[PDB]
Amino acid sequence: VKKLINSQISLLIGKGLHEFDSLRDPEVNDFRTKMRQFCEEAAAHRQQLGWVEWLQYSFPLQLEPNRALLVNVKFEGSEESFTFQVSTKDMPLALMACALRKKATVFRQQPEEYALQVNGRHEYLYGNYPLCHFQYICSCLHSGLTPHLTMVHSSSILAMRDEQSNLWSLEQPFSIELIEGRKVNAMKLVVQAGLFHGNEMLCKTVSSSEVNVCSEPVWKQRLEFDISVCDLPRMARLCFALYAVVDCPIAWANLMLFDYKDQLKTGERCLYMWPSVLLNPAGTVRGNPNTESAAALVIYLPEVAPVYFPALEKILELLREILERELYEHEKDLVWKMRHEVQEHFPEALARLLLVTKWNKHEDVAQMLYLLCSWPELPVLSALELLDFSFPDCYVGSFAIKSLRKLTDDELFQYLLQLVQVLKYESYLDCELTKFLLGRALANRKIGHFLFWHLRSEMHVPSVALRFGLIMEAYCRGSTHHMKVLMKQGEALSKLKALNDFVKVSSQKTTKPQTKEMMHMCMRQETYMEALSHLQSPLDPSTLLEEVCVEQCTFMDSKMKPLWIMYSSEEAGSAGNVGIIFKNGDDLRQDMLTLQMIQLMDVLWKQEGLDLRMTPYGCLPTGDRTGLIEVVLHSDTIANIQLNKSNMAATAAFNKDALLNWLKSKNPGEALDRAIEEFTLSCAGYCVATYVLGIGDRHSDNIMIRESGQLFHIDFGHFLGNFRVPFILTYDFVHVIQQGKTNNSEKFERFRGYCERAYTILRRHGLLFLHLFALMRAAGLPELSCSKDIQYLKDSLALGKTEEEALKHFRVKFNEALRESW
Ligand SMILES: COC1=C/C(=N\c2nc3ccccc3nc2NS(=O)(=O)c2ccc(F)cc2)CC(OC)=C1
Repeated sequence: VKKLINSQISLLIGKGLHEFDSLRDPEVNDFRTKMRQFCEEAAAHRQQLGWVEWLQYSFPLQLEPNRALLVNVKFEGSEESFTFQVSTKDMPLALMACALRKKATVFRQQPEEYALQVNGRHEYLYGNYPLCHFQYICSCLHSGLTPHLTMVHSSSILAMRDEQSNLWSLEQPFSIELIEGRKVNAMKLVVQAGLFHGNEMLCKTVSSSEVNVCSEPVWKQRLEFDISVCDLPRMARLCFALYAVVDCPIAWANLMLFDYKDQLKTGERCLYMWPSVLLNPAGTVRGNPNTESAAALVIYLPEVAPVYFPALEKILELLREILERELYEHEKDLVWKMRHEVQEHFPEALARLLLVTKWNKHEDVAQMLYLLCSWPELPVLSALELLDFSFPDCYVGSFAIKSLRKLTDDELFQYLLQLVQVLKYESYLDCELTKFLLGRALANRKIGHFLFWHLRSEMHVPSVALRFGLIMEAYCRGSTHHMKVLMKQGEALSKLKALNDFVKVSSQKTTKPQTKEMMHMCMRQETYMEALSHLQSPLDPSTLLEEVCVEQCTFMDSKMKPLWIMYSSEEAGSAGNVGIIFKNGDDLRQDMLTLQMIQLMDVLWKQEGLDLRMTPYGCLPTGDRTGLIEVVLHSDTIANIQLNKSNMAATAAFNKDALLNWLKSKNPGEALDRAIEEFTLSCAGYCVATYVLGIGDRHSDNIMIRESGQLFHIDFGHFLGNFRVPFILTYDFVHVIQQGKTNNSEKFERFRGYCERAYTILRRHGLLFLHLFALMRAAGLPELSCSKDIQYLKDSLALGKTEEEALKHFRVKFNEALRESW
């Protein structure tokens, strides 16, 4: 059985576990055994949770960031069901009491024994919360729908739980011998090498002497650094770049000077180099796995006597306000001098102090750490800053995780993407961030779900395959059942890929009707009906994808011919009618990021009582240029609606009227006002989000409207100004906001206020976006490469200005956009 599980893990994670063994690598081996044990413990803990606690693990609550309503309720084993009138303010427990009193009378005769499942979803309603605090009840009110719930007894939830079981001494200056190489180029070669702690150089960057492009080159050269060996900080990083000149970059390579056991390295190393875009401190500290093709530098770390980094026990032994809100050498001096007073009275300025400390002076680092040990825990916002690559010190990292542990699961979920990217910055395999993410992922199945996908979607990237592979393994060891659930997802994805490859070939040889029919026959094969049906959605583990409706599946006409897959579920009723789009050929990372930031905006807006009626739909890369999009049904593109076809409801005298005619036909009589309001609010949200994020190439083909009137965006190929984007007001949106009237400053100006509120709220959290994007610089998203991309956010949010000036500035941009409206 152990063999079976091992083989399933290899299939799931996209790397055979034998590849870990073949490395004959102590660190890998220690991570696997340590992490296996940690994960296994978490599962044992889990197998004995109370039933409500188990629910908490498996179906975490979906909550929003008097008035009456109708609800339908039924019990697990029977078809019979009752419709109740309840108040949005009622607890689930009250509703459950009605359900039982109804059962008792019909069936001729304890609420706390039950949870309420949402029909045909992995979603539950429990806790002391009024019904409308639950996302699902709230959603039902806006969409108009009746909530349909099922009474699930504790012995049934427990039956589910059961089925799911498993030193200071050395004053001589640091130096290395550069022996030889083996590589390809056109001219002379030079090796440049610098020592880094994060971004900062610990001293100047020394060079080789020009040697001809010959060989297989040979140097055998001491390179002596302008720094003492005793001063090398724990996280010292030695970086190499090899290039050509008579500037032509060839390759780069980095390593930590101390191994994972705190021991300084000696003697000879062979460094398999990574091909170039000279010095790359933020690049990984593990060699290029393609040893056959990779250029290889061989160096020699000289024996300085085994020597270890001193224990913390040995470390611990060894106008200020006016600036503190980039700083000159003297200003830096006042900060270091007043470090205790910073700890005592400004513990939130920890990062500014950490940047000013001299990381190339062992004494100063001792004192800095000493303060860090007694430092009070910081708010999450501050912790998110300390995870930036500027803070490579693992006591700082340890501190930041410590300050992060107080994240809620919802918060942790909100930032999961960024924390995963920060994994790429880590100097070693076993680290606090890994243990933290794995622990929280095993304590919450939703977190586990997305941690897995964020990792799985990057397995094709050699610089991260080993790390990400090992983490997924560890997870699997901690949840066997969930491993099987994920395989099912991976089997579905694998089928879609073959199906999509067919569609691409077929679409070049035949007419769309014929390709569609052939897609359908292919889908109707047993292997395909089996693989594509009865899974959890990778977009949302609480969405069940039951029976694929082949007849409604199809594909779109865009280059990659993405697949449109429809699903249905008897047990979920209408709500189990859901769509996913499969796309293979495009990078979805950028779209995922943009959608997460828009969803964050919506969370922040709603926290100040502003609901802009946003559509935060799923988008999830799953593999190499592969991922999924959640279909928002009952929507169409502006372009399609503006085709202004005859013989339809929406037929207008003037094209400017098409959009509003369409809304009218989907919203008869009195419902039109609300649709127009829905459209106005969402328009404001998306105009602000696109403006702040620098999303250009917005046009009628990538903007969609729902039948409710809500407006949303698809296909973000470009953000942060990369193809300074103006604020955008389109005439046809303006026409709709103005209820079809030429002049309507009452409606238009309400709209302006929506934008202004939405924008001013985001500025108050500007720092949160800045820290989040800072962390994403680790993703290697092509439009999120350097500082000038972050600057785009500094400028769009005008964080330098007071709220008076920023609102003045925003007002001009807005007015400028209105003038551009014809
Ligand atoms: C999110 O909900 C929907 C998405 C839909 N399509 C697409 N969503 C995307 C979201 C993010 C990134 C790319 C998306 N592409 C969608 N469709 S598409 O690939 O055919 C397309 C690509 C480029 C375009 F300008 C327009 C559509 C369609 C739809 O109903 C028709 C609902």
